[PDB]
Amino acid sequence: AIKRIGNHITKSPEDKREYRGLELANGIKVLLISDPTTDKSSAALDVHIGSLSDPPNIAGLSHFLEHMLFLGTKKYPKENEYSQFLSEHAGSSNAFTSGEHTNYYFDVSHEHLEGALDRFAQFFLSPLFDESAKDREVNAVDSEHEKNVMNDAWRLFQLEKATGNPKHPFSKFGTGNKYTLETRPNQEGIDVRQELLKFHSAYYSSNLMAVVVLGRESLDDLTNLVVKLFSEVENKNVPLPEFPEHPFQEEHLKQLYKIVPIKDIRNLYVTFPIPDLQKYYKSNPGHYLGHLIGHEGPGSLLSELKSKGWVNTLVGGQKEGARGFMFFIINVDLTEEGLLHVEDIILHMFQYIQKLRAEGPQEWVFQELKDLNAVAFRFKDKERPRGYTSKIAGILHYYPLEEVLTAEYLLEEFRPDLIEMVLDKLRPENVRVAIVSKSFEGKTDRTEEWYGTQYKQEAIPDEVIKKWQNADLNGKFKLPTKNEFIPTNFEILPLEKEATPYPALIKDTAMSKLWFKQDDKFFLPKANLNFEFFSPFAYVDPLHSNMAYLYLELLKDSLNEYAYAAELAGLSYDLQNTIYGMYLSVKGYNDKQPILLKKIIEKMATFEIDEKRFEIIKEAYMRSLNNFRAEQPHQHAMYYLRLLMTEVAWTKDELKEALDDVTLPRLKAFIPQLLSRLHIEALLHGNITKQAALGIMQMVEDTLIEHAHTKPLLPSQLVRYREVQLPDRGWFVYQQRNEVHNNSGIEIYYQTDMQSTSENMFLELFAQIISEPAFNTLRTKEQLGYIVFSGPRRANGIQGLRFIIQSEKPPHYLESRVEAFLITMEKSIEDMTEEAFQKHIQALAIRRLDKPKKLSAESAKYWGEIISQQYNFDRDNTEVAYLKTLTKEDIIKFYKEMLAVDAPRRHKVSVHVLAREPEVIQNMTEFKRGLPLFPLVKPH
Amino acid sequence: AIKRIGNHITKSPEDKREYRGLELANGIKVLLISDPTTDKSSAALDVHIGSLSDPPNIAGLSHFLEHMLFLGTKKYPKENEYSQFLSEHAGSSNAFTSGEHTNYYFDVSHEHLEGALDRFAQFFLSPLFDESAKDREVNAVDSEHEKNVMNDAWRLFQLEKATGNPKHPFSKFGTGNKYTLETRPNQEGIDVRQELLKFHSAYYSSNLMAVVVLGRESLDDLTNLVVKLFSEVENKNVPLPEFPEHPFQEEHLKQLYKIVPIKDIRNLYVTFPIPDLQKYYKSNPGHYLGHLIGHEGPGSLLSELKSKGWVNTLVGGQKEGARGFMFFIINVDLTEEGLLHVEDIILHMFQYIQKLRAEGPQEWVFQELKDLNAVAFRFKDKERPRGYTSKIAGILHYYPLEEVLTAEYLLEEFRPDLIEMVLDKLRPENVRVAIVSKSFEGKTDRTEEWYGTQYKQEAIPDEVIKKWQNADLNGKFKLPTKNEFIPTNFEILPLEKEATPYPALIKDTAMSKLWFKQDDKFFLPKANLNFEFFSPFAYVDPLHSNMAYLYLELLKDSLNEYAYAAELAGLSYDLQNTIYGMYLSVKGYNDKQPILLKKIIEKMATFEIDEKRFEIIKEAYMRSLNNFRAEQPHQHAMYYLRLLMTEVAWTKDELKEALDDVTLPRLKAFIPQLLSRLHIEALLHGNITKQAALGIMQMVEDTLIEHAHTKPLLPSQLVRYREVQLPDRGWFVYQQRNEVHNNSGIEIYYQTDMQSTSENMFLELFAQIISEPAFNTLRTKEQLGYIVFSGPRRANGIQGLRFIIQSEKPPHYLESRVEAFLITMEKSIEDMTEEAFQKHIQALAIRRLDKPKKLSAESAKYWGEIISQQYNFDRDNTEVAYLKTLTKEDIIKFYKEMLAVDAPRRHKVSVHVLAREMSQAPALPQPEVIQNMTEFKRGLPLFPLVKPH
Repeated sequence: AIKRIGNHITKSPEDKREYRGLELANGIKVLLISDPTTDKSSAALDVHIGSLSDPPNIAGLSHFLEHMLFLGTKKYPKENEYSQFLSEHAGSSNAFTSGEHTNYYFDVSHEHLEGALDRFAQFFLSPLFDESAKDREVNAVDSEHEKNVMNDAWRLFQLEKATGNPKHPFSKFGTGNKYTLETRPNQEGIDVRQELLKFHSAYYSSNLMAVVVLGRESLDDLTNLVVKLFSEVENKNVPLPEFPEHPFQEEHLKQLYKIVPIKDIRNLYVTFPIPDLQKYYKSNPGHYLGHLIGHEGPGSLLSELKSKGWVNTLVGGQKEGARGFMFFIINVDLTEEGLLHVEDIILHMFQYIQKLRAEGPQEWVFQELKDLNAVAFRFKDKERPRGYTSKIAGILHYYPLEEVLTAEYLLEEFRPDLIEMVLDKLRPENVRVAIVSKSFEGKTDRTEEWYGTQYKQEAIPDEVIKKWQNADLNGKFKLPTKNEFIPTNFEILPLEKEATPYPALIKDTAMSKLWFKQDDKFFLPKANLNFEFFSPFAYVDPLHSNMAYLYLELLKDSLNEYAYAAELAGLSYDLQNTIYGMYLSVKGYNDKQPILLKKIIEKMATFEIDEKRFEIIKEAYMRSLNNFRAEQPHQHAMYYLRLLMTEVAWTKDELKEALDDVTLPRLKAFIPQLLSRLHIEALLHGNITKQAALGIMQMVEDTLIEHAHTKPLLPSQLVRYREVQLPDRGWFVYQQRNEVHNNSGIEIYYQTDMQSTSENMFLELFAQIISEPAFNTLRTKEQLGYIVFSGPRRANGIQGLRFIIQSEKPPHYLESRVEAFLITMEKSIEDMTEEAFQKHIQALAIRRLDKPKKLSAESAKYWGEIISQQYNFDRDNTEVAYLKTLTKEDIIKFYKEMLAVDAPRRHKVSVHVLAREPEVIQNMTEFKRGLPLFPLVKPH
Repeated sequence: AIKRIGNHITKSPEDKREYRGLELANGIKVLLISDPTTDKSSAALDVHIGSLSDPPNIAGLSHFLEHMLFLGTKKYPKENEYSQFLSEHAGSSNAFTSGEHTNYYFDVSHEHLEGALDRFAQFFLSPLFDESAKDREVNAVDSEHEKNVMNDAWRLFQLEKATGNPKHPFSKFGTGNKYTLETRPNQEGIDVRQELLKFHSAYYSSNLMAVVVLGRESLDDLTNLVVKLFSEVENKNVPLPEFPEHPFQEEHLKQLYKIVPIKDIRNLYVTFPIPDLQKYYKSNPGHYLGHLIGHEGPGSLLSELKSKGWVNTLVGGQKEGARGFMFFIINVDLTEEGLLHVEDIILHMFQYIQKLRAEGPQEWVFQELKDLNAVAFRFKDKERPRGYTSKIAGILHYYPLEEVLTAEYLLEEFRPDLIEMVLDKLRPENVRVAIVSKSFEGKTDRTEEWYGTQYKQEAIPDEVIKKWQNADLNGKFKLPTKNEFIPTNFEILPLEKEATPYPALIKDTAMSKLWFKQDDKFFLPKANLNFEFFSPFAYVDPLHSNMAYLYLELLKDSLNEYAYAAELAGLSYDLQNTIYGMYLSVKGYNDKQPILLKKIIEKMATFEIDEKRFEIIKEAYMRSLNNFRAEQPHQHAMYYLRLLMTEVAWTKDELKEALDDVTLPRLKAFIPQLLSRLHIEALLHGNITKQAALGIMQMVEDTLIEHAHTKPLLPSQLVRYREVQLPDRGWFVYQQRNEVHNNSGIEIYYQTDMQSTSENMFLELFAQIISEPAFNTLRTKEQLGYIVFSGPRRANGIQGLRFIIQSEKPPHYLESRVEAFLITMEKSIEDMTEEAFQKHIQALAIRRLDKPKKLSAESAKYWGEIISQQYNFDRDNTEVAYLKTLTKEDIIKFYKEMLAVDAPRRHKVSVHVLAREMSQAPALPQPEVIQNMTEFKRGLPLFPLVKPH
């Protein structure tokens, strides 16, 4: 069925990838991506037969088929063979299934597309779905359900799927566990495999593909190479799975629901099933809804609710649904005092609806957000070869081949009818209410079938109905104003005399230190900024750390309602604290980061306090403190890891106790004492000059001395924390008991050495050569537990080696199998040939040598050196040049004194994180009391 | 001329030392001390021939003779044989010279009374005065005057000696330099030695001796031992040198002086030459005057002068002088407004004089302070066998044999006529004025002859004079009230079933820590108490550490006016800041330590700040911060020593700079935040029980939580500062230039080890064995300088070895000389016999083993364990048990790897202190200069701290 129809494609002229769409006569839509500049080529295939076309008795038949359609052909019937061919050419494929799609996508090393096409063609001629791949892949799907046990959003999602019409095919179960996929059909004698063959043969083989290939080959060779190759798909005219009715048919409308959550949250969830705008993608009022409903601005609803203290956060907007119907969701966070006023919150919601009803549609919002679509559509930076092709193949089904790239970022018409229409869909007739609160006890009986969440209707009384009906009024509400942060500075400045691949010290004082580099590679109008604010007062107490948290948090939170317009313009930022000081990040365009950032410095320099806001944030961090008894035991192990291996550390227990005495006058007194004398360090990167960067820095510290009279710090009180020396041979351990999880954790740590050129290679190559056999033996073969991790630990200028495994075991028993794996790797050193060595050092080589893809990525790497103050900018080529000087026999010399069991320089320490039910380590103070301390690193 | 007369002596009934006085017919006053339980016996001899009876041409002739009397006897014509015979058996003699006395004293190890005294008797028969002793001792006297150049109190002393009557023998020069000892006689052809023999023969043999022997034999055997041994002195009846005149004979009276000092001080010195009250020792009005003049009480003068902020400190009272005359001095500190209002200060002085004239004498004060000296004389602890005997032999000359122990601490009568009489003597007629300020520039022309300070007469105009006489009025002056800190608690508590030889941890909290022992040995109603207050916020920065200083300082000054009677009653204390926190000490009787200490805790818990008191203390310590550019280079070197050999250290520059921002609201806001949360560790020792100690401690910490809502500290914030590891083979050095001094300093340091039982005896034995050869060759023979010090360094639980030398040398040349001595000691390893091993470790052994001599003494040792948290109570016997286990080859192995130059364990570091403009050495390793001490220590490891015993 070799059919092709195409022409010139509107291709958003920043990309150079020339495009062409065509449709094959067996229901295969073909979009051609030609990138002769890509390192890795990619391809994607979306079948519009989704998981709504599954049989009602067997869950995840399309899910298990798109898992199983890879493995087993008449060419290659072996179990991992297709995947082993993707292990040859470095490609990491994945595929998925939705209600209206079942989608495939894959990449490849450089040009080996054909090889995967040869592995791919006999999927349509003869899919096999054999015994063993099936019986392990069902364990993979059951593990997928097992890891989605504790994700409550899928529980509530399925709760939306099941509390509609349970007869409607929307109400089916998407993934399917062990029990539904293979326990119930074969006890009913239904072969899952014959269903697979039926499903693929009738449904998949017929029609509804949407293929797209990111190839490097040409426009034409891959074209008449794959067009010709797909006539094995034969049209049978299977109809498109659509729904002519929504499952919400007034049984669950004008209804309340009360949900008991697994996580300690407070939420209210409102859903509106709404008619189709799939034909109305052109004007697309749902984008207008997402702009207007979730705006946080002058006279907005969230501004008043923060001013009323009822709402912490919200999200709302259009949720897509079936071909016929669509959804409209509202998901808000709840405070304490929202509980008596829940209905009043809903009243304010109807007030905002009436505010939109009062002023009707708006046109300058439509044209302005259209222009924002224009700007963001042009200034698309790059594209991932994975995921992008799966997305545009997702919309290749619904959109013409020239409209796939102008997907939603261009708007033709203005539809005040549709906007008023969905406002007519926002009425008390149309409301669904789902309340998320922990307090629901003994009262929510009706339990979910698959996962088990529990709810109750408690239909709305008439007082609230009539209050919903009559009260369509205005309160605070105003329409929001135009943003002011729109840039015009898009002009790339050519590189000057500062022609460096690494940021140079353009300014150093005793107050500041300023490193700078322009965008050599990426050539973007944006710029990224990193800031170190050093302070003595940071980790003096639990109290001061609490004051750092609360201060920075409520501080950033204050001008956040103003910041919504800043993030609305495309300018992101970060405020962070450290044990050493404060961290500031500024990312975005060149426009008003001086103006706005100066306004930020002036804001946090001279700042005021609300009384009850202070109490809520106080309680909130108190909540996070009480929360700290309940998290995942690997986080618990990393907490002890970074606890013991620093110089001083305040525990979360005494942090929890210390909030009994944190008063507002004490903080408010501390702040100018804090700000009186401190150090600032800054990294600047992007489309600017050096002298303008000097003027911005001069602005910033001028502002600082102007408001709070910042003085520099003494280079004897410019300190870092060291790391604990051990007596070179001991293996010490202790235990900690978990409360929540029945699994036990454990972590083993190695004091190797500073980051020298030798030790980086030693540790990286030894870790990577024990990385994949650990995956093969320990997790795959030994099946100890799902959370098994190994690897490095770079801290305080000292390398380290760490291992994270949680399971329910005796910990010394678990250590015994760890040591068994250590002996296995120990002999596997001696089992290394030259070839294993060479392929591994090539693996390490490509692991190390990889260009950045973002200014923030390389700024994060450089900043990661700056926080260690090392500046060894060409450690990459130095260490790689060193890497070729290593042998296998070298690492025995690394193994024997440092790593072996008889090793005299073995620096080994373990920590047990026991389930819910050497020498011991009783006192961490007495631990550090008679141990030496490491020296620090000479900075390059 | 052996004459003896004695009986029972009033012996202050706590002592058991049996006594006997007698006077020999050759003019020798004899006091017999019989203590058969004393470890060391001693003896002392004072001669009333002083340095005022010297010939007018040679200064310090009796001084040079009493240095030279030691060297040379007809039995032993060798130079040091007396002194070396006291170097054999641990007897440490010394002698001194005064205008009216020349005094000799020695001691002996146990039994050497006859030995040393037989070496001492020959001195009367045959002193030799040979060439070499003469020519080295004149350099010793001139170097003694040269090191006494810069002592400003002797400069002002000699300025008092010279600005009086220049005809009176008070105007002579007491010590005598090289110039007067051997430059003026030989250019006049006068033999110094024939003067010595003339002086010794004519003056000494006659009379005026006052001998005393602390012996351990009996009252009678030692008596007819020494009375047989001393008849060799034969009387010649030289009359008693007395002066019928005072030296201030209206030439320099009612006169001013403006003195330029060597140190940056501000002082005013007022002197009243007054007639003799030595005949009035029975009633002794002068002690009552010194009590009244310098009293700090309600309506007192000092209360107002502090209240005016003009006087930082003062001292006044009677100064003793010659036999004929005596002095009365007033020495006060000066502030900024004190500089303009000196005359008003004099007005305040005459106002207090008018208060004394207004109310006249007082009797209840006389009876009260007399009873205080009665009790204080009644209850005495113990004595040093050296120095005490020289003192009572000083007054054995002037008092009968039963009054030498009731010397001045018992008073018969009240003499208001004497009080009024000296009150008539204290008038503007009798005023001498000496102003000390270094701000006197271009105005003080008349330079001192010997020392070189410069002064000006600046005769007072008549307006101030007439203002001095007429203005004798009273303002807000009151007599001070009766004390309440007088104890009747004198009852020795019998020891209970809780019988410990070491203080036990009787109370432990996360708030407190309490150690306690009762007085086993001393049986005194007194008690001594030591306290550390640990705090995190003390050493965070220079700023708040300065604020802790100023706080504790102005705090202690506040309740000082109250504390004056307590310390006057016998209740002493200490407040002191540390890098960690505050240090508290409570010492005295058992009477009111809860009451007074409770009032102290309430005082420093709830304390307020005055603005101008703050300004004065702020400026004063501000002057102390740039004062540190001016001290001695060895002290400067020890500053760098404690700078570098701690974990963190703030320099004087950044400490000086940190007072630029100290406002009173920042300070007073910080202090209760500072004092919000802290820990206490405490040693209590003396006449008390355990439960009452628990109640006192409970009272204190309860009071603390009552005032400032104190909660205990976290055991993760119980920290110490560590000590820096070296790279185990390196030797680094750097230099610092002293601005003022032309001398160079140096200090060399060795990181040995922690205090293990082996290393203590290693370092003690090696330290003692290098003491005498370094003293023999480097300071004595090579004549490097006066600053030649060595010894241990126990810090941060780490032992250490240090050498402190400040001399005028190139520092690497001085290093070369040091290393030459190190090679000399290296050779002296193999030169040690077994006998020089055993006698030396026995010397160390008796050096180590000793009972304490004060309840405070052992408290300082125990507290020195407590600050190191060690508590190894029997570390001494443990170290002795190791001390018996050592060989010669042990110290070779200690030498080779740790001490030698070919050593893989070299922890050697030196520090140069340069001069103002700054015999065989091998190839030393290259050091590195230390530009940034933080970046120096950046690649240095750190020591562990000690697991506490």
